[PDB]
Amino acid sequence: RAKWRKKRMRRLKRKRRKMRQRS
Amino acid sequence: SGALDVLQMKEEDVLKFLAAGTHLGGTNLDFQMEQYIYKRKSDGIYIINLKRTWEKLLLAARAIVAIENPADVSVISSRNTGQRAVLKFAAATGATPIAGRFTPGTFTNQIQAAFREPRLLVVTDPRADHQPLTEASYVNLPTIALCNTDSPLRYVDIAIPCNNKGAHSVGLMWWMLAREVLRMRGTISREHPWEVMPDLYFYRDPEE
Amino acid sequence: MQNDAGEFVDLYVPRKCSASNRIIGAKDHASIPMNVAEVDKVTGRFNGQFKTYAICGAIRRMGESDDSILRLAKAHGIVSQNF
Amino acid sequence: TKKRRNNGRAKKGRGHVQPIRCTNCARCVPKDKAIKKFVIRNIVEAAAVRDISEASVFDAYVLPKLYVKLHYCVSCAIHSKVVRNRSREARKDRTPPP
Amino acid sequence: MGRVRTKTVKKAARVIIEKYYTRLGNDFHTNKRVCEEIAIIPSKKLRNKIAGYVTHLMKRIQRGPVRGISIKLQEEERERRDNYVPEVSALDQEIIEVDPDTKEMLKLLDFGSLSNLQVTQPTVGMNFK
Amino acid sequence: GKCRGLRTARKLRSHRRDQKWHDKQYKKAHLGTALKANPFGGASHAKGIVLEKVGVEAKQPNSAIRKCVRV
Amino acid sequence: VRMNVLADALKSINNAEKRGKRQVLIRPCSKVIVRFLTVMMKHGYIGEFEIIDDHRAGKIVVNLTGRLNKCGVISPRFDVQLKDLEKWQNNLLPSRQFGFIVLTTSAGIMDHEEARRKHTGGKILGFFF
Amino acid sequence: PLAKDLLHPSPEEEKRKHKKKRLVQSPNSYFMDVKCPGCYKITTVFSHAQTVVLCVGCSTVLCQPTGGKARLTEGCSFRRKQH
Amino acid sequence: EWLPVTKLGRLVKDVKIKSLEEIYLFSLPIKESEIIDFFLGAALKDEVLKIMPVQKQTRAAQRTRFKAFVAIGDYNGHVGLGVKCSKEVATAIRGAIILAKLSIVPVRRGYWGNKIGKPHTVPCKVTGRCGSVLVRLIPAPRGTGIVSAPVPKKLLLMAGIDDCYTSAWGCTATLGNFAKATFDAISKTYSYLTPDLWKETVFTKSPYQEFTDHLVKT
RNA sequence: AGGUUCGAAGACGAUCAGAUACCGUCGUAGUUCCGACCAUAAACGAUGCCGACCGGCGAUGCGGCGGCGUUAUUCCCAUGACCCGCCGGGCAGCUUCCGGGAAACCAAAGUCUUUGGGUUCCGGGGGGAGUAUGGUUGCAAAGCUGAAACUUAAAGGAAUUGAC
RNA sequence: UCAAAGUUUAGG
Ligand SMILES: [Mg+2]
Ligand SMILES: [Mg+2]
Ligand SMILES: [Mg+2]
Ligand SMILES: [Mg+2]
Ligand SMILES: [Mg+2]
Ligand SMILES: [Mg+2]
Repeated sequence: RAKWRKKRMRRLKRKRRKMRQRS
Repeated sequence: SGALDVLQMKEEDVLKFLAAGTHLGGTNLDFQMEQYIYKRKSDGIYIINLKRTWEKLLLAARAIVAIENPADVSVISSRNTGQRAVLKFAAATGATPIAGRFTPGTFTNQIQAAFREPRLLVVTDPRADHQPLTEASYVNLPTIALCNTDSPLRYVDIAIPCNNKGAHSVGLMWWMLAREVLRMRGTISREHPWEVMPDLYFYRDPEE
Repeated sequence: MQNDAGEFVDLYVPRKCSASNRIIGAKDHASIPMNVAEVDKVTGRFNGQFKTYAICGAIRRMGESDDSILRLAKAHGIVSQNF
Repeated sequence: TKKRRNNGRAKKGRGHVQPIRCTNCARCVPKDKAIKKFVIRNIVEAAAVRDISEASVFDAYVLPKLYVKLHYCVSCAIHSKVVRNRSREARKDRTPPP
Repeated sequence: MGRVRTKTVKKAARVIIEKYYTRLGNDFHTNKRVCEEIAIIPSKKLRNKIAGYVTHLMKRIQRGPVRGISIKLQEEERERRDNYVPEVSALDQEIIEVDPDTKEMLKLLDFGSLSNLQVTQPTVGMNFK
Repeated sequence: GKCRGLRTARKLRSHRRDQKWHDKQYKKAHLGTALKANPFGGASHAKGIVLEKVGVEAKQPNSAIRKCVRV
Repeated sequence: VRMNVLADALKSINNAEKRGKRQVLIRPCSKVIVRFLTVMMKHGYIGEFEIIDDHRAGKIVVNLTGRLNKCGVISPRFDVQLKDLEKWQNNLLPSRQFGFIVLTTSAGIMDHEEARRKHTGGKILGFFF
Repeated sequence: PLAKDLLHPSPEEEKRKHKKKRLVQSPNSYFMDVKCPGCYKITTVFSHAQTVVLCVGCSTVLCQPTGGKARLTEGCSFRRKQH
Repeated sequence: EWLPVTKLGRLVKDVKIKSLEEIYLFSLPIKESEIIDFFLGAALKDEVLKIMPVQKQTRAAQRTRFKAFVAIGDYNGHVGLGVKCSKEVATAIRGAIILAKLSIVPVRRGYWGNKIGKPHTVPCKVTGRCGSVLVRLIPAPRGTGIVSAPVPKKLLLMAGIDDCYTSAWGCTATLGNFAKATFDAISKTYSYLTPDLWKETVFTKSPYQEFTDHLVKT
């Protein structure tokens, strides 16, 4: 579902923000 | 029409119109018919310029007269006022009637049993007699029609402003159209009256 | 229709609505040429010759034919001053 | 495709309406949407009406009537058959049944 | 719970009665034998069935006319009873009733004949919304 | 609608300019991108040395091995 | 807003001709309008009109005759250089036989044919056929 | 329909138009020469007064100016006849 | 043998109407396919543009029936474009030919600039469209030929239009709609009201009037 | 600051093969008020804004104008509530071969190959992707801007017959 | 005046 794929993507972006802030 | 001297109003004709009440039209005025109206009274009933009625009635005659074989003026009533009048008109005039339940495509289908290809139609109430009117636009068929205030003037080439609602006025109009197609051309004086009674043409709502 | 020589051409010359100069087509099957009879004057009584008017298929279906016809008559002195 | 000119929701000149909780599902609905029966109804009904007429003290007496405005949501309205479906033509007839 | 007559009966019955109305009557077995002579009906069952409906229309006819049939005497009777002419109603004695709006109508066309003028009716409010 | 008037030229010609990028074939041919991704550095052919014969397997509706060469 | 007057006038008379009118009333008026309409008259496309003076902009009522197919207007008023006029009339009129391109000039408002005669380019305005 | 004398419209169908949409934009209004009962000075009021019109002697009030035409004070007759 | 079951047809059979130009003039519909074949005996040739096979789904597999786009024309002022659908293609084609015949129409033709000889191209730039596919014809000078797509080229030839520049837009690929568009274009070639017309008409009798004494057949 | 109700989270009860769900019982944040952020929604008429023209019909909301009769109030006046009109501009409706449209439909989505009133924003097979990347805004959640390699012959709309 | 009912060759 589109809406949930957005949530998926916004959570995964959130994980990427978090990985990169380790450097 | 040329209400010029011979074929003018006269008192006796107007008094018949008034009795039938062909002047006393309806409540719903269509913007095409505005042309043919004096006023609206109290309550809400329009009144129909009886001169204007005459003129249009005369025109229709000159169209039916120009039809060189009378039998190829078709004449139609779908309603149960005109069915008798259109039949008596056709007898008087020498026309061909189509009284009642007009079969879709009498003017189309080469194939059909009841195939006819007339040069003119003469409708009663164009609101009800609507299938033939539309078929009169697949064949190149001009038209006469006894129109009330409401009656919309789709396809009708020459409208006669009447009280097509009341059976009396309907009958009266048919009998008038007969007189003048007879008088123009045929075996009637104009100075003398006509042997035929207008009561002949009226619909009989089961009485006896 | 004529070519530069003055010699006419073109396999016919269409009718053209009396009420709109609008050329009535080869296959406009809702058209009308309407003959309206004249009279002798002294007696009424249909007098041989006609008055004719063609109308385009469009005008009819527009619902404007009877007014237009009524207007054409009263130009040509068939009808007599409705007012 | 757009099923209805209306959008089944007689709005037009507003751009917001107060909701209504449906009197069955408890669903939320726009007020301008939502099927609405008003039900006046004799309290006692056909069965016992004569039994109670007999055994009322007050002579003659006109009973009462029970007055309820429902608010059926679409889902529930169709289920309970307050409103059936219709053919594309018969959809455009906003007179009530008699 | 079953026996309707087919179109292949109904038609034959109708067409028989049009022509031989006179021969046919109310009793069944009488016209059952009439059906044999005037019509080459193949099966005896079909004959028997046509006749049976033929009675049934005879019964109907003997009590006003039927829609889908042309009896010659009834049509002649219809012609006599729709070419009636009384002493006339479109004259409407002396004194035809008229409104001031239909009076002035006549003044525009120049008239002043025997016709009573009367209105009162204040614009009521026509139908209800 | 369109800018249409008479001293517009700039708006007109600049709007076209900005949009041309939304074309697919044009962005291919104007962002260097694809010439970078070309093994054949914008070239009609390329000489190269074979380093393994590799069977490729065809896409479903056809079944067949396609015998390619790793260059 | 009411940005170009000519362009709505011609559009008004083209809409009228389309629905089969006999006369048509174009509201804000101008020299240019009256000069354009007169050009259309000189080649028999529209009949004799008249220009009602209110003590303001003015109005104009124009009697048609169903000869006028389309009467349009080219915004912007591009500046045609007589060389370029051939191209225009190729991609603007329907044929090399009838139709006109009315362009205003030093010499005055006129159709292209008068401008070619007078050997005078100038700004385009519109076209009719 | 299909034919209307736009330049010669009848007065029954010019009064039933808007003050701007008439062939020549006119006004719908008038000045009136208001009498009143006691003070003999005849004022000259405008139909749509908007001011509360006090007399020339300044005893009475003539018009209570509403939204539309102004409301004249009971016994206060008046005449259009001008222009 | 032809037993005409129309009024018009009876006249044509009695050699009363001398040309189908007379039938066109009064917009009297040609109903009977014999009239047209009689008047255009020879010259009239039928070219089957395409046979599109349609189909539609039954519980029992699918019904498939064919559709024959026939054009017809004298290469000399008259063209038709009949369509007919039948369960077997020859029947569709026979019916298609008859339907083309019933809708042949008189194409106007024009000159380009200098108005000399016989008209060869189209009059004004007429167009005609149908269901997306728009066809624009453009009058073109002598010896150009018909600069056009296959379908119109075949119909325009049949009309008898030696020279024409053409445009189209839309799903030209729908052969039927593309033929039907090109047909509407050359239909309109007469109904463009040029100054060449403008002259106030005459008005004549129409065969139904003229021969009403013959039609009451004696 | 407040916390009745409901109620994400959570906890049990059920239902189910499983149910971390739908049903039931609780219940935190929130749900409310005040004071600061946030700037997005199917924020939809999925329809930019101003300007013109182009068919009917009845209705309704505001203002104005005109009209015979009602209710009345008290005896007229002023009324206000009805009644029948017209005007201006509102929300909408039905209606038609206006004319469009791939259509469903739209008096606008019309006046477009007979193409030009003005002007803004904006799209260019489907995916990758509103991703990465920088820049920027935010306390944050996020927002604005915004690619590419690589992939792929279709994806999509409307409508028809079937089957379900 | 609403229990539960998931799936369906690679082999044309
Ligand atoms: Mg909203
Ligand atoms: Mg729960
Ligand atoms: Mg958004
Ligand atoms: Mg659009
Ligand atoms: Mg364009
Ligand atoms: Mg893309």
